[PDB]
Amino acid sequence: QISVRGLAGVENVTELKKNFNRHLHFTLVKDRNVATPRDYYFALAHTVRDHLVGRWIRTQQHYYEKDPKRIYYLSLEFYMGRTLQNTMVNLALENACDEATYQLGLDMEELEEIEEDAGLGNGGLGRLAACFLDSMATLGLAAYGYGIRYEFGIFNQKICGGWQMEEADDWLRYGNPWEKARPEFTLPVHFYGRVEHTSQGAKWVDTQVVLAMPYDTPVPGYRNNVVNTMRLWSAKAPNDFNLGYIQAVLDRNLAENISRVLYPNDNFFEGKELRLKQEYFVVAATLQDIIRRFKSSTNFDAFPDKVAIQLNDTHPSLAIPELMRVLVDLERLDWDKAWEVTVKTCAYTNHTVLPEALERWPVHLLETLLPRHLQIIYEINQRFLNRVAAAFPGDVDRLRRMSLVEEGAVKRINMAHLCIAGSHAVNGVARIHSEILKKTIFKDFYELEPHKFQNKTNGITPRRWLVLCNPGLAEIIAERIGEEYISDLDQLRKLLSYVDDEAFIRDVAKVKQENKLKFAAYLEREYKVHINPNSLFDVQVKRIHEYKRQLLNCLHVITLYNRIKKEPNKFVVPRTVMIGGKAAPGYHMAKMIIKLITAIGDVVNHDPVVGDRLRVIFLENYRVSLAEKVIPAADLSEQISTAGTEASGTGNMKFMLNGALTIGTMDGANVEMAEEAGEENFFIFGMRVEDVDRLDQRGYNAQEYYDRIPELRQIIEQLSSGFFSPKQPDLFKDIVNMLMHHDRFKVFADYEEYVKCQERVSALYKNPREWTRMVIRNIATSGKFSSDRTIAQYAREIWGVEPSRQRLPA
Amino acid sequence: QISVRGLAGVENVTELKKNFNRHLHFTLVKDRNVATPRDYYFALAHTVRDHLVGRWIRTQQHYYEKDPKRIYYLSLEFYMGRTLQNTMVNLALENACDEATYQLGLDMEELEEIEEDAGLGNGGLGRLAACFLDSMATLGLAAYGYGIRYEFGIFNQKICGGWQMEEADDWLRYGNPWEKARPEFTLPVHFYGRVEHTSQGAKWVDTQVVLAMPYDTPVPGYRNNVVNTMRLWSAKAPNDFNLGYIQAVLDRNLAENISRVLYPNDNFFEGKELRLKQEYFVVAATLQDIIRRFKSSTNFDAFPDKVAIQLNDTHPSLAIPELMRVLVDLERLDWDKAWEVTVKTCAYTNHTVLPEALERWPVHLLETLLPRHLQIIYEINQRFLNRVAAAFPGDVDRLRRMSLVEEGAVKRINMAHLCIAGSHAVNGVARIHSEILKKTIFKDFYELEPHKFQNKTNGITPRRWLVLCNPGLAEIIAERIGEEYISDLDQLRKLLSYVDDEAFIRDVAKVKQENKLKFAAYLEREYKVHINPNSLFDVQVKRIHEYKRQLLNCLHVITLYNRIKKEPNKFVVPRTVMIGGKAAPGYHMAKMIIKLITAIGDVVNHDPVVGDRLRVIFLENYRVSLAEKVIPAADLSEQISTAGTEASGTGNMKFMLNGALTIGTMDGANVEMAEEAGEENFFIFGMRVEDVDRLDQRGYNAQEYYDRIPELRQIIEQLSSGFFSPKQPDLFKDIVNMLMHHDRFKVFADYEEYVKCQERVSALYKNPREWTRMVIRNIATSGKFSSDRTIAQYAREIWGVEPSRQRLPA
Ligand SMILES: O=c1[nH]cnc2c1ncn2[C@@H]1O[C@@H](COP(=O)(O)O)[C@@H](O)[C@H]1O
Ligand SMILES: O=c1[nH]cnc2c1ncn2[C@@H]1O[C@@H](COP(=O)(O)O)[C@@H](O)[C@H]1O
Ligand SMILES: N[C@@H]1[C@@H](O)[C@H](O)[C@@H](CO)O[C@H]1c1nnc(-c2ccccc2)[nH]1
Ligand SMILES: N[C@@H]1[C@@H](O)[C@H](O)[C@@H](CO)O[C@H]1c1nnc(-c2ccccc2)[nH]1
Ligand SMILES: *Cc1c(COP(=O)(O)O)cnc(C)c1O
Ligand SMILES: *Cc1c(COP(=O)(O)O)cnc(C)c1O
Repeated sequence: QISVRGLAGVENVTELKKNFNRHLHFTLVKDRNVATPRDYYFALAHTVRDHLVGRWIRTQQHYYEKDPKRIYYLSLEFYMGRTLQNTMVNLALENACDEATYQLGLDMEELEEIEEDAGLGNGGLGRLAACFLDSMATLGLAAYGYGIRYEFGIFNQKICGGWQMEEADDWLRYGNPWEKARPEFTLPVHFYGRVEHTSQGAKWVDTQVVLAMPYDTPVPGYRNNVVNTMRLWSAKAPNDFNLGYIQAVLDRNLAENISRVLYPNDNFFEGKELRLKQEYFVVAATLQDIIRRFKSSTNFDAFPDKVAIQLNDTHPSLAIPELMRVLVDLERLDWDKAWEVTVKTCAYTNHTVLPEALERWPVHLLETLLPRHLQIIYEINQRFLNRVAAAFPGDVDRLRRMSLVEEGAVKRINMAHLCIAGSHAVNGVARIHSEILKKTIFKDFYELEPHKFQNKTNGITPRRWLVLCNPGLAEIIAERIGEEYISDLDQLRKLLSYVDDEAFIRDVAKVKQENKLKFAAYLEREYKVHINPNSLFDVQVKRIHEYKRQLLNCLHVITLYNRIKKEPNKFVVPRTVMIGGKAAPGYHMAKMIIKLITAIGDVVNHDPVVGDRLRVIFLENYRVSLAEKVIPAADLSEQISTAGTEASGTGNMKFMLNGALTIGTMDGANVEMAEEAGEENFFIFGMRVEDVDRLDQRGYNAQEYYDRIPELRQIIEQLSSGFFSPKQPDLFKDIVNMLMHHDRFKVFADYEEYVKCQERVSALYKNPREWTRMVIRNIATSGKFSSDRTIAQYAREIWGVEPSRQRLPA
Repeated sequence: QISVRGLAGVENVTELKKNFNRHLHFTLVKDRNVATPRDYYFALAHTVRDHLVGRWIRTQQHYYEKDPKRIYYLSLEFYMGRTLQNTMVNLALENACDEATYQLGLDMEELEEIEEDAGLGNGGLGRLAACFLDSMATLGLAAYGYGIRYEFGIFNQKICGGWQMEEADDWLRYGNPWEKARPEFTLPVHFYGRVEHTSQGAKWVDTQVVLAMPYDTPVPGYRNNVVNTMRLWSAKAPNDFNLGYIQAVLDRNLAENISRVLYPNDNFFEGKELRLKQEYFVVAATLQDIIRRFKSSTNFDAFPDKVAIQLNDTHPSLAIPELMRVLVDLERLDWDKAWEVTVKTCAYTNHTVLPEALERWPVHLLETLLPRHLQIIYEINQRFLNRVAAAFPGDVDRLRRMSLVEEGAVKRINMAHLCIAGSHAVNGVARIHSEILKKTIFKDFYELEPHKFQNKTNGITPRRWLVLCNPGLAEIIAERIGEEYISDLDQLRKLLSYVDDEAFIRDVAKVKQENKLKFAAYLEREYKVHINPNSLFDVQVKRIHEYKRQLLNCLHVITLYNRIKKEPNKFVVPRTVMIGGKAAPGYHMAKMIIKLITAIGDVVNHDPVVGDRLRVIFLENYRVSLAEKVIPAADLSEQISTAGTEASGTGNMKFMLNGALTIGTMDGANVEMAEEAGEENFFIFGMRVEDVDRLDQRGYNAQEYYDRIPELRQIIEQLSSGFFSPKQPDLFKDIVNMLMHHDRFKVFADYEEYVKCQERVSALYKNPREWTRMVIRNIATSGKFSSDRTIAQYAREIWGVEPSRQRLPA
């Protein structure tokens, strides 16, 4: 149908149809008369997978021969989403497969919907890893994603009576055709035990063994025939484990629990033993694999020339003392050599400054679980503090602040301090965030080792987040400027010379309207709710957090409602306000916010006087595949975190790419986005970082805002008095109390400026031509936020490898 | 190479080679330069499996169209062994695959050895089910095996210091290419709850739901293009199960434990809740499946015309009250109609008279777990006892004896009594056993309903147990009489006219010697032990049990040793005495017997004076694939159970088929075997059933035998004094004490006759021509013990279906 989806040659279509039927018969053991759409999806998935494996074998082969430097991306999360369409896009098979399935009387688009998301992530951090893998493959880097194959990913969210209920994401129920189990590369991982010191050095003994079995998933690059590997480890008990009999067999589950379930906390630290086991598990198995692959190139001087290990936050920070343990205890290098190798090999990306997200493991946990690693951590700390003392003699407070070990009732290890000490590069994820690291939480570390600290602003892959999710927009862009932009997104700047072209303005707006029609229809089919598609689509989708200020959005929504009730017969630009996202299961306040959102919806959506002028919709089970549907449909993107709290954000970039205007604070990557588009093409409001600091210095008094703003007072009175919860008048007392007395994120401080800025948005939406011209200016300057740019910067400035756009042979 | 292995056409070989490489590349994602033998096995297994699926789809299709009566074989055990070679044999692919693998530079025989046994059984009962499935498919019956897909089968046995250690049989580690998961046919199974009685009848409510997910394995018939299904259920938790969060997800294991592990007790009852859950699980899921398939033919009069359910012992006895529950509570038939249907549908095979093996479930278990089934069982009991009272008025003892509910401190349900009451046919498994059922344990039931009671003597499949495991013997037989005997084993009688043919005598003996060379070599390679292959191979392989009297064998072995030490320079026919088998993990006495066997070995095998005249070898990890190796190698088969205790035996039949002579008691199917071969061609010794009874009446005094037999006294003194355990002088005090004071199986009563009979065996072995002529007379009359004969009898006399040897189209 459309250009960017590739050729549909007669032979290629013929061969796909043939292989579809071969898989249906032989692989699935089905005849055509009993096959369900699920069977057809699987038959298609197996036929597409066949086109990967030649390239996969050939790529891994090539890396063995050429022996390039190898990048290992360690993360506890990889939020991959669906693989089928992305694989088709990257192999130029999408039109051929659509044609092939069409001739068999099947609609590929409905088969795509049957695929389960691989939800092995919480949100931004996990998705960044997935986007990074795609960019690494697209840029020809010999890169490996290493993580955990969780049996259960991020929970599926049901709304019941307006409350979040969680249910297990049993994503492997029907099988995963994309993965290949590799039981032959199973590795032992050790826990507990104790340390003996011999004359031959320290020796970790009497350990519990858990086996790590790898599963490999292909990661195809964009049209370059490169297929990299994501290797995910699964926990398996050894066969002599616990070996009355029956119970011993049943107790194998205790070991296999390690890989059972993703911890569902976004931007929050829960210090549980099972979590620490997960972190060591992925680190230990991965490093053995790294070292084994390295020894097929006993001299570790060249280790950092052949190996880069990137730590995705502190979650795999134990790679540092683990690498030391292997090099010192097993390989018998001296400490200083091993440390040189370790630092030159490792690099740390920080993703948050919120103190409740920082990993600080109690020493008693580490002492019990990983006694040798704790010894090595103490030794690292001592030698590090000796360098600090020598650089800053007499500054004993600095020594206390910089220590890897923090004192208190509970002694803890600060894993961020470990990462900084044991890495040659430390980077934040947007310019303002990287600056905040140097000025606040890591100021001491910056003063000692200024050279370590870098910025690598985040990005998103334009394959998934444009070509895949918004083909109509990709096509009209490709009509004017060609297809090269898909792997060189800076080329979107050429769209600035179409900002006054009437045809392009019309096409940009037509695609947006088509996406909105399609999403409005999707809402009606799957969740029985009617949406006016002529309304402005005001969307805030992201995990539910106090710092992300879905509550601020809620306050605007109730303001628009109160204004309509005040002057019912005045014109107002209609809006569909959509808010979606998961709350962590134990985050009480986040769960209350969801309940408030749906409670507002219950009042607003059923008021006859409102009509279709204002709808509030809670989008259930926000996940990667729902982001692919709703982001192309959005007009207004809500990026309204308190300044200084959102490290980067990446949802923000997805919306910019897909023709939505942004209302947001000068936080995270919003600052760079506005800078790229021009501030005049962005709805910027609220406190800057500097204003938040000033307000902290004198003290944040929310009562002041409540006293001075009648419109705000009315809302707080409505919440308190039971206007939004008639049967439970005091249901939201915790929310009010927090907003008045304990609001860390200063919701009221930004209320007035937010509502005024929202008025300017509405004014511009009344003039479609100028709205769409502003949209074009956004889309055209979104090139910087390609993860290809991000990865090229990692490669050149941290890993020391040159990226490449050149094709492997097919 | 050999005829019975089929044709190796040029095109057929070419196509297998092509598909081997296709699977290696696409399915396994391996190049030739990194493939291990395991990869090659898997590539072959996938290529052979491809030849099944057309026939599989076509067979299930055919049964949908023709709608024959369907046989459901319910068992908790299916001891399948390896599938690869059996599949090749039954599809006539063995020579083509051997040629195809040869041309790729691979030895098929070493690839076969990589396949794991499917060890979802303990011994005889589980193997009978596997043999039955093969025969059902070979005879064109529309038959389904229904069981549990245990993650862990019968434990792997290691010997450590002469003691059995158990380790988990992780048979699915590397994947099972033979199975097809069918998550789409997942069914709910209910547990716990309580019963409400409404006006609309009884209602089972507040239940815990466990999901049953089926996995299908093909069961190919012998060269008839019929492929039946074995459907095995796996336990899965529902996604709202337990739904703080993490723990709820981790607790999904509590439900999935149901299918985790096979209970490893042979011929013994352990009344554990997990076992009862397994029994209900397989019954509940299976019956829903039966009923669903039936409703695609609301009138249940025709149910028994379309459905036969065979109960493999009492293990799936809950099928009876479950079928009632569905028909009465859900389908709303009246009780008497439902009962008619149930009885006409169900049939029960008894497999043991040992009282410790009989399932007697405590009422408190059933009351908690299956409260509705207990109500139905009481109702069944009441109406049954009303029939007994009316037939035998005033016989109140009979009422007490026949009750399904037995009184005592603990009230129990006698599940055998339930099966008899709720089945139209009850059969034993060998003629003497079926007679014992009518004269002793079920005498009362026989008097009430004589028509129910039948015999169906066991059999073994000659595909696995001759063609597959002993190709050389199959070939020389096929040279003289053709190949038709493989599916019509009675044709082996034609071999009686070659009993005086010098060429055939020589070939029969040559094959035996070749099998012995091959097995002696196997022993040396895999377990570093040297065996004289000119010696007589005296083998006892079967589960370790007191009733099977491995101890009697031990006493003979020590007798031969003591005789050699007494007269060292006298000639003795050399023997390799091989004993193998697993002890149930909690069966202390069985574990001691293993230790005695290895202890005897330690003394005997290291005595210079003995030389290679006597070796005692404990065969480790006796399983189906080891039976395939050792049984063809055997000269003497030891079937030495106390008369009346071995229901049938099936090892006995395997040895008869493969050219071994039998030394045994008149027990189980030995009686019919001797009757077929002639008593003169069988080494029969010991008490008959009648003699055991007489000895019980007056009382078994073991001291009498110890006092009268000096040779026996010496052995008991050697055991007691520490001759066989020098470092632990009293190690075997429990064995001695049992033999002298508490021997239920009368080992000493048969000692004298056993040793004399063993002398006659040795005498005959000195004359090879006459040994081999006796062997021919055994092989030639082993036809009755084909499971094809057994299944044809089930089909005609119980199920009411006609078997067929005719081919489906290819
Ligand atoms: O000894 C060898 N000969 C040829 N290729 C090899 C050898 N060892 C590794 N390779 C290649 O590199 C491997 C990639 O997987 P890795 O061992 O995880 O790096 C294989 O898939 C081969 O393509
Ligand atoms: O509606 C139908 N049309 C055609 N074939 C059917 C239909 N329902 C069942 N079958 C056949 O019978 C089935 C055998 O599996 P079953 O449903 O477990 O008996 C399928 O594999 C089909 O071959
Ligand atoms: N909030 C930031 C986002 O601003 C950022 O865009 C994303 C990727 O850098 O990382 C997110 C992130 N930071 N910490 C986590 C985190 C911490 C602990 C567990 C799970 C996720 N995620
Ligand atoms: N001992 C008999 C054998 O004599 C018989 O050959 C076999 C098949 O009928 O069944 C065996 C058997 N009987 N009961 C069991 C059993 C009972 C409980 C659990 C597992 C197996 N197995
Ligand atoms: C991109 C993405 C996120 C991150 O969004 P932010 O607005 O940066 O928090 C979270 N969840 C999903 C499913 C995503 O695709
Ligand atoms: C046939 C068989 C049995 C049953 O043997 P008996 O001598 O009848 O107890 C037990 N185990 C295996 C592995 C078998 O193949």
